Amino acid sequence: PAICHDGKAHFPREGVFVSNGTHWFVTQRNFYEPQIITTDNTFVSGNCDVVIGIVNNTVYDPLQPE
Amino acid sequence: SGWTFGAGPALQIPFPMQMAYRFNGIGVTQNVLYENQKLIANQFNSAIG
Ligand SMILES: *[C@@H]1O[C@H](CO)[C@@H](O)[C@H](O)[C@H]1NC(C)=O
Repeated sequence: PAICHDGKAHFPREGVFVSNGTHWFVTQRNFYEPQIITTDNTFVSGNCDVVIGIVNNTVYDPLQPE
Repeated sequence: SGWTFGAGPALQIPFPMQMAYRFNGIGVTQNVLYENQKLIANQFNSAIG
């Protein structure tokens, strides 16, 4: 149900977090179309521990590389 | 399977995530459910009880 990157939870804006066993992806409700989990399609809320089902991953933003 | 089985092939989906879909349909973001899942389960159980 979520992604924790820097001690903060991350929820999908419009989609769900889907993994094919090795890499995680966010995709639409009714059509498999994976995309890299950036900061624009995920909104942060929580403390990474209140949520059940947390999985660690990276949600790296485009503002850091440039 | 949520509501998917009413539209075609039944698609399995965990129940804790299904309620996040349904909160998302009444203007309440997903963050309310997951960070309050334990409380909501007790309220629903008592209501059914
Ligand atoms: C995520 O990383 C933190 C820090 O290393 C660790 O304490 C936590 O157990 C990790 N999450 C999982 C699900 O293992």
